[PDB]
Amino acid sequence: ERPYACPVESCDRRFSRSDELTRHIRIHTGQKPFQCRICMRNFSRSDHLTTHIRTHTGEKPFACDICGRKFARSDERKRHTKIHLR
DNA sequence: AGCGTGGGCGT
DNA sequence: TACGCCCACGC
Ligand SMILES: [K+]
Ligand SMILES: [Zn+2]
Ligand SMILES: [Zn+2]
Ligand SMILES: [Zn+2]
Repeated sequence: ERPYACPVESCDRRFSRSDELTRHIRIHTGQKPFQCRICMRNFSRSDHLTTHIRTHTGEKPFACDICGRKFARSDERKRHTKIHLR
């Protein structure tokens, strides 16, 4: 089911999509292709660079349906919304 | 809370 | 392959 395997001796993880294996390899090579223009920190993934930049800009696109409180990431809002339960 | 970052996936 | 979502986990 998951043909693409990690060729690293220490690792044993396997994947179903080659591009996921290609991504995974960066853990071992330590490559971080995506750099924040603001603080020069490097990141392994472009999507994580995007949410990181919001720490600098204060951009918060995700608002709680119940109280309107805003968050930088969707999963932050998700974690928050549940507090309005009983 | 604030956020790094891998997992799985659709496109 | 890249891009960028949700999703989850970790501190
Ligand atoms: K291996
Ligand atoms: Zn590996
Ligand atoms: Zn930065
Ligand atoms: Zn709320």
